[PDB]
Amino acid sequence: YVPPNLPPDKKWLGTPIEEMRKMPRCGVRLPLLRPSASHTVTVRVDLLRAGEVPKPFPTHYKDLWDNKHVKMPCSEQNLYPVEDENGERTAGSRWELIQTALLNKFTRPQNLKDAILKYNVAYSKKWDFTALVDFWDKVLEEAEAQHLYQSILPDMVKIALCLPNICTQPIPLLKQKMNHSVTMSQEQIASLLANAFFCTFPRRNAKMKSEYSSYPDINFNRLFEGRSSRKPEKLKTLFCYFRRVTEKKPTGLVTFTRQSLEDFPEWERCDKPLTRLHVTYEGTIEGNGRGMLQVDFANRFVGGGVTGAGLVQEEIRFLINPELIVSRLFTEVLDHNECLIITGTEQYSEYTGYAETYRWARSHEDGSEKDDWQRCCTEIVAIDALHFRRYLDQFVPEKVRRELNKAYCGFLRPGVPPENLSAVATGNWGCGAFGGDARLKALIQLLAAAAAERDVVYFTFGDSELMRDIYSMHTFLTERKLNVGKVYRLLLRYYREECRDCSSPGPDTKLYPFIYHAAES
Repeated sequence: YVPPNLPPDKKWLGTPIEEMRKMPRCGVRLPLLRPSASHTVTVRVDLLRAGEVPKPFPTHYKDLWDNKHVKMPCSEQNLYPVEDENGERTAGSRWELIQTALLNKFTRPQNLKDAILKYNVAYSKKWDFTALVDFWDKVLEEAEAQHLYQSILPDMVKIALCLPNICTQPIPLLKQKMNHSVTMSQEQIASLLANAFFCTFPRRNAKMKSEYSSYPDINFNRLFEGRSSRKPEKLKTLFCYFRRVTEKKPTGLVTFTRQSLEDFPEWERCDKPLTRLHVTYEGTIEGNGRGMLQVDFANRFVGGGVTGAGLVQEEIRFLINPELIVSRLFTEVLDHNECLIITGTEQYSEYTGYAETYRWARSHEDGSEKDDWQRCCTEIVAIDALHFRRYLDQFVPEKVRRELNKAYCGFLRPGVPPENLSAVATGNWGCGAFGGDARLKALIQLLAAAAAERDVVYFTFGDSELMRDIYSMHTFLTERKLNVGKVYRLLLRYYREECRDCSSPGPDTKLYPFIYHAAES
């Protein structure tokens, strides 16, 4: 069996993208937004109005300093050692110290370093600021620098110092195994992120031991270090966002949901049929996948190295939709059965290149519509693929199954009828440094989608051969009426027949050809 010839000029194959479901059109009427045991809501839902800045709930700051909530910089329990008249330790208020540190004229990058180190004195000989100096004094020309230190920086200080008036409700940690959502305003996120820039979140810096070993970095200190040339583009991207939100308060909401399933399908017996596919070697997940469930190829620590060195797919997404960064404040490292679903973030920047060639291009005007909770209609899911030391490891049935389950967790929305579900916009999940096979991972995601009753739009980013191969295989299987179980069975056969007893870097026969021979013969 050779697959037939397909049109050579054609940029996309399969179901016309016009026919895939997308939000807001496909969505279920949203119920009244309200708090519950499973949903923390940090705003006044009764006052929500398109184009008006949401009001915080409750009205006045309420603090929790414990192991279940974010430890806020503005807590009365955020303390530091002060010397009294005999040189003995008294406890002073770190928030008061932060305020007086940050309320100073920065005319010089050393002024900003000096401020940040006042309430971080333990890191005065650990945190390097070379990349900040470089950005400020060498990358930016004099006019940009001037605007940075007399307008943007002072306005970032202001929203950062208003944290207690803006984020008045404690934020719960989204811990491993929790099925829980937090919805908060874009304005709240701006204040949180301004605090992250100034490295204000307490207890999130220790290496040698911390309560937060299990969480991603949130403070931005590592953005300022090193002799990297990418770092200035990261800063430009983040300052594009900071300029925009300080010049004009954003008005939307954003929902962060951690989802765990304890019981997954017995894939061998799964009778669900394959769903629709649109596959193209042109277009972007964020651009052409507007209104669809957009996959973020995530590190189990969500955002990866975005607050430090790291600029591949996840990091780039967290920089252009920077409100995603705030997930790092409260999202515990993801276990195999978990994902994080973020709804409402907005794209503030456009960019070109990737990793070492990445550059900020320009400001982006997100033209999304907003749902009935005034979230931008942009849903992103962080699902982390496995890292394979050796190519063949990924065909082991337990690894195939782990990837199926992870993707299925990302895609499933329990309760919601499949007709109110948007298509998934994805691509080569885990196929760069993580060693994954594009053709296997394409098929795993197709099976995951099918079991979750969703269509798929798959972007191959310039690989037309991969486009055609993926299209050919989906059509072969659908034409022959092979449900998810039959396909998973063939993946197992490939392993047993071609991988299990193979002493070689690769096997003698590739997966897709094996499937064609096996299924038809």
